[PDB]
Amino acid sequence: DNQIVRQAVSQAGSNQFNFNTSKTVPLIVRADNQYYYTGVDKQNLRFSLQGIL
Amino acid sequence: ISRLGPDSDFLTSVVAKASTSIVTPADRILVKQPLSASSFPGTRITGLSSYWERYKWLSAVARYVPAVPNTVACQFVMYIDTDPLDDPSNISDDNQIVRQAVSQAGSNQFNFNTSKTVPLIVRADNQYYYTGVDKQNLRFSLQGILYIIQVTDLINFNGELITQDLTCGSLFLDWLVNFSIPQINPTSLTDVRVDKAVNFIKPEVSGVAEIQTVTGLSPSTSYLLTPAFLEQNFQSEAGIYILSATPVEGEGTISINMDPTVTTVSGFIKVKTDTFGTFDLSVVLTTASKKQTTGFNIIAATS
Amino acid sequence: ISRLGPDSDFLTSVVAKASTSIVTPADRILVKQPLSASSFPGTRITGLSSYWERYKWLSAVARYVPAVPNTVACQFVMYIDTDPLDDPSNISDDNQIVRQAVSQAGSNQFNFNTSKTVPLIVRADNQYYYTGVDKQNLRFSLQGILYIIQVTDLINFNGELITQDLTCGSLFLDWLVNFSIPQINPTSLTDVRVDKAVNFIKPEVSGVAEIQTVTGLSPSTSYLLTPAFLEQNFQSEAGIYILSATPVEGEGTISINMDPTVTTVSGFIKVKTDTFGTFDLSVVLTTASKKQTTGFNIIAATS
Amino acid sequence: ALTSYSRPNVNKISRLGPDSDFLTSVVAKASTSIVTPADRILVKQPLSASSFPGTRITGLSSYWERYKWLSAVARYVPAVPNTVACQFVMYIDTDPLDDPSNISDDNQIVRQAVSQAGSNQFNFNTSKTVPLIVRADNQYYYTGVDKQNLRFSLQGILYIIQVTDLINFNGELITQDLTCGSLFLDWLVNFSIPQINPTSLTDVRVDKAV
Amino acid sequence: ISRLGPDSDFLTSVVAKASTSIVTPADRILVKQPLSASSFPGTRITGLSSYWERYKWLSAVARYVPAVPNTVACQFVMYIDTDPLDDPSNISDDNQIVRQAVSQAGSNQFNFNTSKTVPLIVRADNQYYYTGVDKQNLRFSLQGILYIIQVTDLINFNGELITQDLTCGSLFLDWLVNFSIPQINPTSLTDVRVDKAVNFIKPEVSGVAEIQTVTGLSPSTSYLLTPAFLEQNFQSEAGIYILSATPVEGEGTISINMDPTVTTVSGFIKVKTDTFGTFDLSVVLTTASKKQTTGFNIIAATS
Amino acid sequence: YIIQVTDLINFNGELITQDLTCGSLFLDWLVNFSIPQINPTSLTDVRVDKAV
Amino acid sequence: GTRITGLSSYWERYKWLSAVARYVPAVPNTVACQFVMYIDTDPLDDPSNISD
Amino acid sequence: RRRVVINQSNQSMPVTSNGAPLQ
Amino acid sequence: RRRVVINQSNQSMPVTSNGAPLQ
Ligand SMILES: [Ca+2]
Ligand SMILES: [Ca+2]
Ligand SMILES: [Ca+2]
Ligand SMILES: [Ca+2]
Ligand SMILES: [Ca+2]
Ligand SMILES: [Ca+2]
Ligand SMILES: [Ca+2]
Ligand SMILES: [Ca+2]
Ligand SMILES: [Ca+2]
Ligand SMILES: [Ca+2]
Ligand SMILES: [Ca+2]
Repeated sequence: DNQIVRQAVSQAGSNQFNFNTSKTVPLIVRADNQYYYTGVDKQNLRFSLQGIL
Repeated sequence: ISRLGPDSDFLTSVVAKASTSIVTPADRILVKQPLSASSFPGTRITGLSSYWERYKWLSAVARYVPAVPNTVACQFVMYIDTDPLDDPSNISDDNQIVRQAVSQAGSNQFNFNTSKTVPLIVRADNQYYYTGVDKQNLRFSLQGILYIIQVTDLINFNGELITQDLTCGSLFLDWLVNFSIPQINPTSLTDVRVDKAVNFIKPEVSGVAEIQTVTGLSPSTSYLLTPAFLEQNFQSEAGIYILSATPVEGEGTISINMDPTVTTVSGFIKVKTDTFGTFDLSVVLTTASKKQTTGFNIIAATS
Repeated sequence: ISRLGPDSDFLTSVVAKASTSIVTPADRILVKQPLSASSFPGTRITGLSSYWERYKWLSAVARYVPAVPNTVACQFVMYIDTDPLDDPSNISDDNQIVRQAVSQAGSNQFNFNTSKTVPLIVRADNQYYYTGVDKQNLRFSLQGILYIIQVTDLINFNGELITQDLTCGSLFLDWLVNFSIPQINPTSLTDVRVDKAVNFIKPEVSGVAEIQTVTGLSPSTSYLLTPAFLEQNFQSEAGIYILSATPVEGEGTISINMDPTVTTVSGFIKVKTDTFGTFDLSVVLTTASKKQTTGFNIIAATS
Repeated sequence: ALTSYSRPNVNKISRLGPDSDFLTSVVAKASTSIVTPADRILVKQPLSASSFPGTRITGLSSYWERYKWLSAVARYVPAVPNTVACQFVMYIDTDPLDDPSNISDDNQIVRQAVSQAGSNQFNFNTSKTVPLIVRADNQYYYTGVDKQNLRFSLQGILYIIQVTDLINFNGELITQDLTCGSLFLDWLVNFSIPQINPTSLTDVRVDKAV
Repeated sequence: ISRLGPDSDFLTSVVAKASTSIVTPADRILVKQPLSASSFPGTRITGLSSYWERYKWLSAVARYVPAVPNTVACQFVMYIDTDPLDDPSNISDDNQIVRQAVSQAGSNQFNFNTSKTVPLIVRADNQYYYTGVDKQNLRFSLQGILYIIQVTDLINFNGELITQDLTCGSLFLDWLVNFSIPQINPTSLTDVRVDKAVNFIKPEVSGVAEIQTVTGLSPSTSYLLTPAFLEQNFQSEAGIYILSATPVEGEGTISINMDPTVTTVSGFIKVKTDTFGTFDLSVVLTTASKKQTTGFNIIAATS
Repeated sequence: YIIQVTDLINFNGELITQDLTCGSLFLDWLVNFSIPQINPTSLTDVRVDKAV
Repeated sequence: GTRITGLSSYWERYKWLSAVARYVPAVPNTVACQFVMYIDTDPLDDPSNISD
Repeated sequence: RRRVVINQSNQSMPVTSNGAPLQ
Repeated sequence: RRRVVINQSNQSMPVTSNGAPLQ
């Protein structure tokens, strides 16, 4: 239960807050220029999703 | 040198304690957390710390968030003692232990339902403290120790004393490092842990090997299997409870032989999962009519 | 943007095979090593790879050295397949699999008595590949697959064929990477191993715990302790073998209850050594006259 | 005596083109044969470099690793007079997994076609062209036969959709399914990293006894 | 300020009408198509139009293509009425309605065997019009109304009049828009449609649910399930037809209770297909001997 | 062609008693090619020719 | 397996302008046997039916 | 490195248009 | 006509020689 939150806080742009406080989390973009596909999901889930919250 | 950062990490939770749990002024030290790179196993800075000789925090600010409602109050002070052998754990005056805290450079004083930060003040010279686990002298491999002193009794909404110790928040390190001289830095810090304890199947016909598929584990990760049981009568009817579990892909055996002339509980299996977190192994019983249940632990490196 | 290198990392030891071990043309592939950064467990590049999402080799020249005398002879061809799915294993002709090798750009053939290298051909575009274990498609996580094909029967100095599978060299990588997106990659790329097995001591006094100090282990690393005993007649005399092992530092209780009414062989001790590679635990026996030995296994993560 | 044959570290990118190739013929169909909206799809042609067996470009595609269509314009040629009339719409969808064949509306499949960029709408007794729209980023695609995912190896799929009943000179419905013309591509590629591409090897064997 | 285009969108198919279908001069208006952006449901411009408040066509040239042979003949005149309320339908003379057409600036006449276009005349000022459905006044939401007037009897190659209403071409739009004020426009501009009807399976065992897997639907889209059965004698044998249909994934219960004391034909199942265009649901019958078929309708939104 | 003209001898002047693979052959080539044609035997195609 | 055989079936004819085959050994200086290597230009002259 | 060789192993196919009158 | 295009769809393979002493 501590490793699942060390895995969380070490992600870039993560944020740690008490849940009665408004905060933000930014998505960190890739270094290259990849255009993920739009539309509903298909065979591979790495073609059409940029991140999971 | 490799300059990594800035990034974030997780140190610990902090448990603020009540009036009864504070008897000596040495009890006010809530956390004694060393802020070496190699002292937070499972985090990101500790995993990176074992791949270089030396570190130096350029900017290492420890951050606190509260996990507590705004109807309890307890003032903290938080400081990073740069000397790692200065020890406040043997000071007899409860006010002197907090004057020693607030006079440290970069210390911060906050009620514990308020998020604040504490910066580590760097040296004037250029010293590279060593990475890796501790050794003979504790001043070679630690740049600071994080302390949080409880300076006031924990209180309720009405001004009366809380009678139970309370986990109250968490510490997060926002850091920036140099590293130098890549090593693999032996005596690794990956602690092992029992993942789950799942028991064998009970096959029908004796002397037959069957396939027990255990699911719900991590994909493509190597495990370790050790036999176990708990409170079983292996002489409830005729026959000797003999079991042998072998993987179809991995390496090793498990032997459960409850022969009262020669009893053997030994063996282990190293097997890894597929892409689905599942694996399978060949269970055989010499007397499958005897339905004594038998378990096996699953040992896995957690981080 | 986190550029690290250039460094050196040992991939594997290559084992040349005898003439009787070569049957199909698929059997000439000595090593099929994926050149993902997360594919060399224990090395420095793989330990770093689990702390970023993406990577790209800027220069991955794989440097082979011999470990063999100059008096024996065999010939290798060695290349890096940029497509991780082009599989040469289904080629039914013995010469076609080695024309498959030299046709790939950046390939190399050599006698295995000397040190030659193979560089990795860069792409035309700027594509990053993912770290971690290979989940679904190999074309996302592998940049190349290193192959070494044996084209010649392994001869010796005496004009005879070597009849044994011989380790014939080593593979090293001279690597220079980018990375991005610092994270943890939930599957741990480490492997656990039963470090050693040593028996419990035999206490002299019934129901009094004497402390067993064990040595020889690595300093300041965490271990896991599970019991294992083999071929012990506990009913050779009167009494019930009841053991209870607790660390003075860690957490857990190893319990050995060889009462054939209720059997309980269970529990595990998590404990870490001191700075001297030693630890100690409280071993107690209810019937000290029963001198049947019982062991335990020391589990540790090696990498 | 030690000897070696190390190839250099260079990556030659071979820009072939422009040459022209034949894709397929196209079979227009009657109103009797159109039951589902997915019956209005006439051709479904993948436009990988390794997807036209018989052309030299598919032969040469398995001697490099990756490709990218720089210029790809497919040029419909009819073979029919000005006396029969039916309206087509021709486009090159860039996603090889978007399939219109599971649409239950006949008007939606033809709004699927005209809204793709680069589409060209025509009476089928008239020669018209359709250009491929390249990606914004610089992506290459693997050559050879298709592996697990089409999105690594197909840059586009040429479609021809029929939007109108096949009518004659007298304004009456044609009662037969009628082949109507051809499709030629006018292409321009790169090719990187020469490799023999092991599925290209002709070899007869028995895989698996089931 | 959100400028999008230029693109292409199919408006409608134009249906020329026979000579017997022309009675009044108002009957020559083949299409009366409003050129609001929110008036072509299912196309790309209308899907975008429901996500901004206002718009203005910078260039809306409407491109007609034939779908007809060159051996038949008829003549069209085609224009865009900039006023959305000037209605030519109350003109009692047959020639006055087509002099109404060519007098409008930007109009065009053509034989319907060739491809001609009509551009949209810009205003003199800078006025934005609203998207969404037309609430109260058309002069706020419509920029133009496209008309096509048939001026000639539809002849064939054989010198005869066509006696059937003939689809004679298609209308495409080459559009370039501005937008402003991103929002949602509460009325959905989509239309629902009964996709297909397929019957429930006939389970063999009374009171045991066997799972019906249906195929052929679109992948990963949500559907709605309502029962419908036609001309079934449930009283042809003994028993009561009691069905209960539940998805294993979605939500809802279709209940069919053909007990003539208490009738309950009600309920609806919301479920979405997997990646393969299939879904499954638990069909159970209280009296499995009653083999009267019962169907259900698959509702789906098409655009 | 490669022809063997002498018995395979060892360091001690004695006969080798096994058949021994000994080396490789590489070509260093330079061609012309005329008249591009798809060459119909190059087409990969699985079929049944003849039932005998 | 080579690319030249792959590319050869996309033209009609060929001609080797330069073709030198380069034997590489994989054996030390401790075993000895004498070869003779040549390229016969007639593809139907076969030495395999010589009794000497 | 990377190099871009203009490969010259192709051949053209130019398209010509015509069309017959009724008479 | 006939034309001779220098086809540029190949790649080199340069050969290097060495050799180990007895000591
Ligand atoms: Ca798509
Ligand atoms: Ca060290
Ligand atoms: Ca990952
Ligand atoms: Ca390949
Ligand atoms: Ca991750
Ligand atoms: Ca698409
Ligand atoms: Ca390939
Ligand atoms: Ca509105
Ligand atoms: Ca008007
Ligand atoms: Ca609104
Ligand atoms: Ca000859």
